[PDB]
Amino acid sequence: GETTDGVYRVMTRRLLGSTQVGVGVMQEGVFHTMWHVTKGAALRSGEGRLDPYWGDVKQDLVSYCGPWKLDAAWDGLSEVQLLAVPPGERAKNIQTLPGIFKTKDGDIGAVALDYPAGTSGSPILDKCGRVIGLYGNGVVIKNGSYVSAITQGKRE
Amino acid sequence: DMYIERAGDITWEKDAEVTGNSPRLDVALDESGDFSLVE
Ligand SMILES: NS(=O)(=O)c1ccc2ncsc2c1
Repeated sequence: GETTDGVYRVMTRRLLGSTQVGVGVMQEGVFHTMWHVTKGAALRSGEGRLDPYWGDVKQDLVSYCGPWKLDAAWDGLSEVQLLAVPPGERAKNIQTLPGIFKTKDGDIGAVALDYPAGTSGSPILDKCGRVIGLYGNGVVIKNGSYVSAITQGKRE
Repeated sequence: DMYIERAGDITWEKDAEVTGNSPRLDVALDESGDFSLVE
């Protein structure tokens, strides 16, 4: 199967035609995505198979073939880029200054960008090209617009 | 049955389209991983 680093679409043929349910990042031989995209199911890459290695519904993250490898964090000051991969559309970088999700357990970066549900798992990057988190888990604020957390895992 | 297809490299694009605001929101996270607004 294809194991080259980069961004990948998560597809399914169970519904009508081929549908894009999400996006993920392949880094250091490990595929990283959001839990709600795959629900922890096995994945296919050509003739190869990827099995879930670690996952957590509350964090809304899952890794395949090995432990979570992404550890870069937003610095709290600089603009970032969502590397949006929309269903049936070419990958595109959108630059933005993240807002903040204030929680009882600390603050998290948030990106106010609106994309179809099948874009969940698209990486959010810093100026060095490092993945600081995945797009796709957030909230709908007054007016109907979407704001996603910058969801990052822990590297053991 | 789910499959993956490569979509590109992960690189920063100089002169990318700049959009989106920076809202500061009070949110709560439940055990199901769902975010919600606090008031
Ligand atoms: N099911 S969900 O709440 O994770 C969701 C909903 C809308 C949406 N819009 C862009 S990414 C995305 C994800």
